[PDB]
Amino acid sequence: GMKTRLEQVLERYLNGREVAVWGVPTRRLLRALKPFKFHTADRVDPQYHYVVAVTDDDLTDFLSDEQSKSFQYANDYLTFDDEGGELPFERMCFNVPVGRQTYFGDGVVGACENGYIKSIGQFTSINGTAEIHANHQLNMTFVSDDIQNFFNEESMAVFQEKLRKDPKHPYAYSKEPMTIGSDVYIGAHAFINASTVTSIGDGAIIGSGAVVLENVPPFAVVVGVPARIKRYRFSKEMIETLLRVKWWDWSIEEINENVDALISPELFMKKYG
Amino acid sequence: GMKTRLEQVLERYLNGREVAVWGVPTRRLLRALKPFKFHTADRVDPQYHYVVAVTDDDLTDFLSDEQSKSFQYANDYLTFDDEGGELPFERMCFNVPVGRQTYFGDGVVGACENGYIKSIGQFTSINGTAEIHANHQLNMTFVSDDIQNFFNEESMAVFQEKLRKDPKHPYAYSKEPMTIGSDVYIGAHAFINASTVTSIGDGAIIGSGAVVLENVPPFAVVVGVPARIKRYRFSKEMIETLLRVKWWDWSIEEINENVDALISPELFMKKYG
Amino acid sequence: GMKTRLEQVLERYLNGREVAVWGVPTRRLLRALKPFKFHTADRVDPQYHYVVAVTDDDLTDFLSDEQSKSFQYANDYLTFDDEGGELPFERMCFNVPVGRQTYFGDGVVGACENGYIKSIGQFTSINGTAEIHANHQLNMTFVSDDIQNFFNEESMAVFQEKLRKDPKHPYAYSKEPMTIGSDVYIGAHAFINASTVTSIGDGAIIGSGAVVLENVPPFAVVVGVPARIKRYRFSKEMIETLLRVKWWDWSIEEINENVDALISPELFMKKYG
Ligand SMILES: NC[C@@H]1O[C@H](O[C@H]2[C@@H](O)[C@H](O[C@@H]3[C@@H](O)[C@H](N)C[C@H](N)[C@H]3O[C@H]3O[C@H](CN)[C@@H](O)[C@H](O)[C@H]3N)O[C@@H]2CO)[C@H](N)[C@@H](O)[C@@H]1O
Ligand SMILES: NC[C@@H]1O[C@H](O[C@H]2[C@@H](O)[C@H](O[C@@H]3[C@@H](O)[C@H](N)C[C@H](N)[C@H]3O[C@H]3O[C@H](CN)[C@@H](O)[C@H](O)[C@H]3N)O[C@@H]2CO)[C@H](N)[C@@H](O)[C@@H]1O
Ligand SMILES: NC[C@@H]1O[C@H](O[C@H]2[C@@H](O)[C@H](O[C@@H]3[C@@H](O)[C@H](N)C[C@H](N)[C@H]3O[C@H]3O[C@H](CN)[C@@H](O)[C@H](O)[C@H]3N)O[C@@H]2CO)[C@H](N)[C@@H](O)[C@@H]1O
Repeated sequence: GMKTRLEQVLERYLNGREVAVWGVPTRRLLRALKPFKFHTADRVDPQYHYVVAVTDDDLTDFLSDEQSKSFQYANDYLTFDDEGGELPFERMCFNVPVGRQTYFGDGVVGACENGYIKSIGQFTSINGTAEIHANHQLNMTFVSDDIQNFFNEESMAVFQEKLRKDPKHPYAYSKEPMTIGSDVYIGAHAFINASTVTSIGDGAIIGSGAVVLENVPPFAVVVGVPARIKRYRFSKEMIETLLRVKWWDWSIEEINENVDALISPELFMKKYG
Repeated sequence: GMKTRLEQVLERYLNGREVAVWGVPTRRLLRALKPFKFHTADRVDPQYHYVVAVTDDDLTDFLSDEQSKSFQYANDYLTFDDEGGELPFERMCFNVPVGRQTYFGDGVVGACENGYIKSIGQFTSINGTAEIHANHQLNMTFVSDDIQNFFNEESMAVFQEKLRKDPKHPYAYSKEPMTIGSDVYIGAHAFINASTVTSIGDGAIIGSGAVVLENVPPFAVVVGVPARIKRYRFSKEMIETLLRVKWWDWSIEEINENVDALISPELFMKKYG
Repeated sequence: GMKTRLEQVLERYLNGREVAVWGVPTRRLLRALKPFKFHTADRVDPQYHYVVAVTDDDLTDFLSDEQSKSFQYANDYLTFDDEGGELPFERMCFNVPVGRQTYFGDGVVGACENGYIKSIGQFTSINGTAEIHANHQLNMTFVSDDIQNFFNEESMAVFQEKLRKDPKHPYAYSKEPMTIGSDVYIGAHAFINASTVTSIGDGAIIGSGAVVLENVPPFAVVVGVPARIKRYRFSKEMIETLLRVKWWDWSIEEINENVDALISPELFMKKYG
């Protein structure tokens, strides 16, 4: 096993408090909360309770309740069914590190569990609808994957070592897990092909509906099906500066002391050129 | 707060009856039903009970039950988790008016809550899969939105007034909310860009998968990514007639007395040309 | 009524055992399990219990539990909310036969209930995100379908027989239900138009995001919006051999005795040319 998003938060911030469950629990959540005292949330006080909304619909009910004016996000509450949500600290998602202020949808965390990704960067914004799938094998008479359920030991072996010896890397085998940089935007209905992409450059923008079939260089704004660059983010000199200064690894104080360097693209250039 | 779809229906049609809950309640639903007598649905009689299916899967179970032969849609039953469903009367959806016989999916109601839309017309058919998102800011060194969580008062102010002064209207700021006309069809996997669209013309057809990036004139059938017209609905003289006669604002009696004007496009033209 | 996926499995494999419910039941599931003894799963033994995970999230919890090491898929457990999941035997899905090792998502089973499909083949792999919708009527002044809710008997009749007399087959009327062959791959965000497609050839590959608007001949690899062939699977002589040998109708013993005929495309050709 390994820790879920909620478990990681509770480790940090629960601080011996009781867990006030806001919503109908699921068996998975009840396994998580088994070591703690917990109860169906009634009257709640952040000094004594940490509130776990089960679903995002359960969260909206809580935040509409006057009782939640005192609760601070992450420190005092969290949604349980939200493994790919943003956090103010670096977290883990099935041995995939993801930085701060970084969210994604069920498709991506799904890809994380499969191991299609090695890391997601900082301040990265991925739409819920986006999907990341590998490709099936093209070298054989079949493309069905679940035919593998019918194979014995002997058929499994001969099938499983033909996949390992493949250039086009089916099922994301034989390749490095994908790497998604910081300050990336991925739009709705998008697709990144895990069998052929190894890295998405920092600050790259994927237009919505676009279908990425190969690595996107840093700051390449890409649309259309498949994905070709229509515009770059900034000048190539500005690109190479951002990759050394690494403002996304900054502290919070460094963000609020160099605000207007971030707000103005070329005001930044004077300071870190 | 403001009234949900269910609350609006119950106001109209509950008429002092008890609410028979068909399904496992959610905390959000239980907040809604708090003022009324309600119970886990067992034997139900529309003379005494109004049946609220919690989920759409709960609804199918009810409609398969022989007990539901006597219940009429809206008047006697409704799904709770169905904020974007059709209704025989004009309704509200987060201060967004939507006409009669008009449905949409979770993406659109999501856009409604954000305020990306000003109104949805009558007899409008929007696929569940469709999504409506704004664009992030392109004028800065970053595109991440949730970096805003790290800003203090002072950083928030300088960041928030640069957005207000923007031509491309990021986050749907500084622009009129979108307006969706009557008799519109939007297909599956579609996308309308809330940062750049202000109005979708009445009777416009969005082909599925199409990505609308700018206003669609009335009756423009549009496909492809992005969205360009491949065909118009009717002749331009027929277009300008429909915009004055406004058959979608008709009564029910006017629909059933002028049936074959609606069924035949050019039979309509003789009456209202 | 007709039998769901779970009911069909339980008929085959329950064998007088008790149903151990792993998760929060739904009213629909509780209707299914009404004839059997069943209980909230605690300590479970496949000799005495069949475990029904309600949701797929409930399933992952079960499979992470050490108690599930003894349970075999289908024979001893199954997800309830998974009507379009793979099975080792041919099954039914709303009078739509689907072969072995064949899965699809909520869109397709949705299309099945509508009757847009006549059969799904063997070893067919359809992404969850794929959608299958018919087209609305284009012959009239309106495209809204739910305006039909406002029609009386008389308006319904004149409206319903104009649809039956249509070349473009709106609402999948007047046409054969769609047929999906064996060994088909359909990718994410895809769309097959039920109003214009009658058959997808065996072994056809639909690239993800592609929008199929007309029949795909066997083994045509198709991408882009709309869907045009960029490559065929195998040589046209190999195509016509696979359609007679029909390896997807094989037994399991025939799969494991002719493994390397399936793994190697042209090694197959020597045996069955
Ligand atoms: N507020 C509407 C809510 O949105 C939900 O999720 C969708 C979307 O809104 C939601 O928004 C995501 C959240 O996830 C995540 N927790 C924080 C992130 N900043 C936010 O960002 C997203 O929505 C922001 C609106 N602040 C937009 O500014 C931003 O453009 C967009 N990327 O992510 C989903 C993407 O598709 C549900 N769709 C809807 O039912 C619900 O009501
Ligand atoms: N009947 C199948 C059901 O469909 C559900 O939702 C999908 C679709 O079917 C459903 O259908 C919508 C409903 O929403 C809404 N309440 C009324 C509207 N007339 C209807 O319309 C939609 O389905 C009609 C089939 N009358 C089609 O005639 C019409 O082309 C299509 N726009 O909207 C969703 C769009 O994607 C679930 N996908 C599936 O699980 C369920 O079983
Ligand atoms: N393992 C991740 C899980 O995936 C889920 O569903 C998605 C996907 O993964 C899932 O996978 C389907 C299953 O359905 C179905 N029961 C068996 C089938 N062999 C499998 O196949 C799919 O995932 C396989 C990963 N073996 C891939 O090898 C294969 O390329 C892909 N078609 O189908 C969905 C397609 O979109 C959820 N998205 C996620 O929450 C969950 O955690």
